[PDB]
Order: sequence, then C-alpha cells, then structure tokens
Amino acid sequence: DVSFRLSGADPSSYGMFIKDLRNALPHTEKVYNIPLLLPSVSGAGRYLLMHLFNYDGNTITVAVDVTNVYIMGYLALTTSYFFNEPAADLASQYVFRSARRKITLPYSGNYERLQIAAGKPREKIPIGLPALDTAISTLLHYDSTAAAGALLVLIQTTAEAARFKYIEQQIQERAYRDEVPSSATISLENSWSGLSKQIQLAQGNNGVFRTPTVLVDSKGNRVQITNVTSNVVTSNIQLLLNTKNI
Ligand SMILES: *[C@@H]1O[C@H](CO)[C@@H](O)[C@H](O)[C@H]1NC(C)=O
Repeated sequence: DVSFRLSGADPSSYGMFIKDLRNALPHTEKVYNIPLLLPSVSGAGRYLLMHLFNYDGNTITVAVDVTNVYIMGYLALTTSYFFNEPAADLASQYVFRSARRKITLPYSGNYERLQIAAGKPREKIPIGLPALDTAISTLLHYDSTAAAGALLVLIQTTAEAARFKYIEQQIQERAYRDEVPSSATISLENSWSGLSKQIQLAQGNNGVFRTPTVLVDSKGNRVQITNVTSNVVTSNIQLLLNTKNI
C-alpha cells in the first residue's frame, strides 16, 4: 500500500508519495529507461491501495489498477464506491469486500463521463493539494455530482502525477494554492496512451515514432513529438501503458 497525509503536507512529502506510488507499480522491463507496466496481473495483486488522509485526519482508501494506473473505486468508512464500468466491477470482487455496502457510481471513470457528471470540463477545475484535501472530504459522504469533480481532482493529483514528472511538479507548485491545470497538463493526460504506444513502437524503429504525437508545451505552444530524444520521453513520462492494453 501507499499513503499520503494532507496534514503537514508540502512539496517534499507530496513528492515522496508520488515516488511511492510509482514504485508500487510492478514492471519486468524498461523501454528507453521508462518502466513498462505489465500486460496483466491476476487476482487481488492487480490493485494497489492508496490511503489518503485529509487535513483533519479522515481517510479514504483508493483502489488503483497497477497495469494502467486507473482508479477503480474507493472505500469511505464502511461504504465502498466503484465506477460503473466492467473493470471496476471486476475490481469489486477483490477489494473492499468487508464494506457494509457497495455503491456503484452513476458514471464510468473516463474523463468525458466525469466532466459530464461534474457539469464542467477539467480545464475549469482547480487542482492542487488544497483541492485534494477537499476531494477526500467530499468523497467521505456520498454525493454523486460532487464526487465527479472530486474524482477529477483525485485522478490528476495522483495517477496523472505518477505518469508525468511535469504534472507532479505542477501539483507541487499548487501545494498551498489551487489553480486550474495548464494546457500542457491537459495535453499530457490526453496523450499518455498515444505516447506509451509510440515509445514502444520506437523500439524496433530506431527510436522514431511511427505516428507523431502532438502536445502543448509550457508556453501554450502546440508541438510535434517524433522520436525518443524529445524531453517528454527523456525527462517527463515515468510510466508506459503496455501496448497490449492499447
Ligand atoms: C527528433 O526529435 C528531436 C527533439 O525534438 C528533434 O530535434 C529532431 O529534429 C528529431 N529527429 C529525428 C531524426 O526525427
């Protein structure tokens, strides 16, 4: 398991949590020095538990699929909550079984569905450590509209930050003041599958992407990533979605 406490949190302790999160994901191989997530894992070993504590010390446990860093569901006191999607129902066979009741959320976990339920795109939702504290608090008591927004915050400040060093740094900058994600942050989130694929395809193509990936950089400028010498590959991305899952 991995843990993070918002009480006394600072950029350093958050950095340690994201490091722990990355290190908890198993891999058998690196591709261009980036850990390659496994094609599959059987049984309960598929799911990592993240223990998150809000400023007041109240806690949720979040179940994460270690093959893709997708959040499946979470436990809040004696109630479990899972996304309305087959991967999450499968996860519900293995985690939080001791919950007194299980609620299936009225949406799947993908960004589009969550944004619909929340009533806003995540371009408009501030993120940061304060937002994460709020998210944890919201998820403690069932409110499906509120929870959609909370989950958009949770996903970005945990799994997204684990996937990209740039996103981890963006959250560290927002340790004591929330701010909506940079356009670059959004671009990277949207491009993780694509980038993971092209980095793997580059292995037998001399480091060259079969299809270029278009990203927005820090300055709001749109750019093309064509090969593994790019900063996105050498410095930024920290985990690869296995091409078998793409
Ligand atoms: C590869 O990408 C680098 C970094 O952006 C770029 O400067 C270069 O033009 C590209 N080289 C090849 C061979 O595609």
